[PDB]
Amino acid sequence: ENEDFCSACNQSGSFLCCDTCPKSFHFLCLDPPIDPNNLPKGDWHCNECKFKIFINNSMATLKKIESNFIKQNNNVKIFAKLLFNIDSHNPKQFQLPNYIKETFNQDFKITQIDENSIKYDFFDKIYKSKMVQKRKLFQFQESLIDKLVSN
Amino acid sequence: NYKVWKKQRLINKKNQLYYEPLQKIGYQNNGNIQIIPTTNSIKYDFFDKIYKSKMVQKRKLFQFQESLIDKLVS
Amino acid sequence: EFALGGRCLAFHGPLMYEAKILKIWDPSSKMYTSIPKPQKLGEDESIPEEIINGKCFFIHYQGWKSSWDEWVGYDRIRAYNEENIAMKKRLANEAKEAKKSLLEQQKKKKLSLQIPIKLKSVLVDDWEYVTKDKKICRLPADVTVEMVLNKYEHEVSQELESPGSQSQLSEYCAGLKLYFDKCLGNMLLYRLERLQYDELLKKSSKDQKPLVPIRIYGAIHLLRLISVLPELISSTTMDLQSCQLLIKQTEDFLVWLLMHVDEYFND
Amino acid sequence: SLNEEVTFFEKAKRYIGNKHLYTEFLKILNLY
Ligand SMILES: [Zn+2]
Ligand SMILES: [Zn+2]
Repeated sequence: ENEDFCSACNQSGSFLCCDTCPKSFHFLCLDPPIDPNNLPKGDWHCNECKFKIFINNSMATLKKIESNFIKQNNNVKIFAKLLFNIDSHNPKQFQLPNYIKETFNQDFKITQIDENSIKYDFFDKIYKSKMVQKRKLFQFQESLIDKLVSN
Repeated sequence: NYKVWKKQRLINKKNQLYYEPLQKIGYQNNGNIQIIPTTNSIKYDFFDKIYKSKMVQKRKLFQFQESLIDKLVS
Repeated sequence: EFALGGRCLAFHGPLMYEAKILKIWDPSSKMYTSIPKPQKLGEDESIPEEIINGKCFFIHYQGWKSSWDEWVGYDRIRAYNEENIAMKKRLANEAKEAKKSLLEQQKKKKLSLQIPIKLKSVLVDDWEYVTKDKKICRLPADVTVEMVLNKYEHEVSQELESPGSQSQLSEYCAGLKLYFDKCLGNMLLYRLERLQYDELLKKSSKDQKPLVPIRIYGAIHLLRLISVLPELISSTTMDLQSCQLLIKQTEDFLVWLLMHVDEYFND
Repeated sequence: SLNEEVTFFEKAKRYIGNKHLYTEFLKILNLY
């Protein structure tokens, strides 16, 4: 029901005991700096607890709203999966990475592609092919010019 | 020699997984794809993306021909 | 405190023992005072070098002979006060529990980022300034990541050739900006910065404009986001090719930073 | 010059007619 140490900042201090998860946080070790003596009245669901009761601990609706969320922001599309984990993330102190501290149904998966991506890929690859053949022709012309000059 | 490619056979719905790429551009799919419907900003996004690229190309054209005529004087 | 001839309690293995302070050593003068008058170390007298840089005391254990007399530093010596006497009682109780465990056991016996060294050095010096020092970054944090990503696009896109690759460049810039905004409050914060973030969010509500961490924060917290990115990406289900695209954009953004580190990382 | 380059794809889609033939056309352009 409580933790002796803050699971976010990793030192002991004033805590807020969550209902389900035994981890507790400081008054600043939260996405928002909850103002002490001014904490909203209620059960005090944390971010993990609000993520579980938002999805009602069922996988199908959570994948469907995850796909809906990715559908909304296609401009940040490669990071769109990484925007989701954040919601289910309890903010914590920045612990350094370890290297920083120093000095089968999946085989036949059908790709779901769109028209605009096909357009971008076709344009990209034709421009690549056209200018690699153009630049190699220019390089061969320069090499032949140098060969005729040296001879 | 040569290389061959065959499209994957159709698989029943209980054993066939359709997955949507996160990477939009340059995703090496095996040629086995599915087209999803496209859902105004994207239209103008394509217009500037060709402008910039073609501009860069001109510049790439203009940076190498000057080296060619400056080689003939030597 | 510590006095010549006074009581003291000292370490000896894991336990506390009472002792007399016969000599007081000063590391700066290479000298000690004694009781029956400053003097240096004698021919046969020496102090271990682990403590000789700190203030040492030659001590004599009570109830034990002069062969046990030794030099101890502040690590091994404490003043004779009620706190030290109480923790001496506590460690005596620990030794009693160890003896009881001895009795019990005998009676049972009877029965993919590879960043170069300069980014590592600037990140660990920021770590030293943020942990061992109270000093934090400036309020507007000077050049925001706005600037970095913006120009970075204005140079790389004019170096990039395909329209497809420039789409990935703009896509990676926008995603990095939005991830910075939506993840600075989640991981990219240290001590003495939570209060700064609280001040920022109370200041943002005063002028009715919504808060935003891209422009506010500097480019060094962006590099912090790139540092946490490899461990953060592999936590959940992510592709192979999308992962390779992400580390490739990571690496060429990092080398573009390495072109002019001194623009954003000069003290 | 630029306008035809950006307008080529959806004018090709308009000329194709049926959406299944355009789907196979995009499949061709992807396979290339
Ligand atoms: Zn804390
Ligand atoms: Zn909770």
